[PDB]
Amino acid sequence: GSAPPTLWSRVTKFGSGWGFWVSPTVFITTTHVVPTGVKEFFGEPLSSIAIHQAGEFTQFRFSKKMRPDLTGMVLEEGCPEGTVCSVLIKRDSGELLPLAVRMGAIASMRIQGRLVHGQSGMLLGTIPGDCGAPYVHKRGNDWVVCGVHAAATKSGNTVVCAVQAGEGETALE
Amino acid sequence: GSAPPTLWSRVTKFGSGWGFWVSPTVFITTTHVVPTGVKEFFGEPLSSIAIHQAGEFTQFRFSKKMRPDLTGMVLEEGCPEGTVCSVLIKRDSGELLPLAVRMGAIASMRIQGRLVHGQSGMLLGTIPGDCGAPYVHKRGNDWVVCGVHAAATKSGNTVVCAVQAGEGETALE
Ligand code: NA
Ligand code: NA
Repeated sequence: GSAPPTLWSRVTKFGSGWGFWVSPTVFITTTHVVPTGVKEFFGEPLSSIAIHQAGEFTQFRFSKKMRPDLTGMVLEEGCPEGTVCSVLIKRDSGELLPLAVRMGAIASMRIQGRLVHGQSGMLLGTIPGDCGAPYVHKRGNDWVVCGVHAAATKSGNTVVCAVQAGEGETALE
Repeated sequence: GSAPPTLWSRVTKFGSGWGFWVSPTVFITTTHVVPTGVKEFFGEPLSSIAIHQAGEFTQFRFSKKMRPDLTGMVLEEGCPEGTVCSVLIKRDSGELLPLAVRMGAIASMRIQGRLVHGQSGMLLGTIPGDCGAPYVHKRGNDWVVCGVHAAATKSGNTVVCAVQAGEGETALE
């Protein structure tokens, strides 16, 4: 039931937050934590990276294997209503803080003046430096990632992860 | 635990949907079901009504008692994460269909091109003619209303009620 060390090892300091290695070549993070004005990520020049961004979701596909130690894992666009996920929060000190969250609706929501395609959930807290941490859940014997931490209410108990673009009938559109 | 007949009696056919008597003078409904081009509601000329509208939430305060048989009850701006509500759906045939829903985040969400301030929830379905039906929950021995039905996902299991305007620290802003 608990996230294994290898899964934690995918959570990586990045910009003003974190991101997550989905596979040896694919890294996801929250758009607002991506460093501005740089010419490279992880030592790779931007022209060698396929950079996809939609709202608060960012995905990099590097041309070379950056984490060849990892298997690929499944990235999905959010998860069903009511799914219990874990937000794999690393702190700068090194502390690991997995937070349980029961997920709600996928929607495009106005957050601080911007429209954000994401999924809200209820914590069962986060701090601003936690953005980019992955929302994961276990499916059978494997873990699935379905979002990256993007926002929280000032109370704390509501959180939002950014999710990949895509329409579908289970989401509010 | 079940909604009493008097509570159901507050649910009232209105426009292309329904609305709800909060008190003898106050009626709430969903903005998009309000009839267009009319000069009166419930026989009262518009100038005798205080009509408040914010997004998909509409409130009328009539100058005279329209339902003097009713007590006032509490209207709140949505409810806490995880609250189980009941959507008091009447159908045109007369059927009553209370639907249980576990509520999620209060947010401003894009729905069919419009921004809607509301609260999403998971059904524990609705049809388009159900808009305006109240979302209620029981608090002690009394019932509280906290939204009016506004939208549902094409799957059905996610619903949205419009809620009153107002900012606060438990909502996504
Ligand atoms: Na939080
Ligand atoms: Na429904």
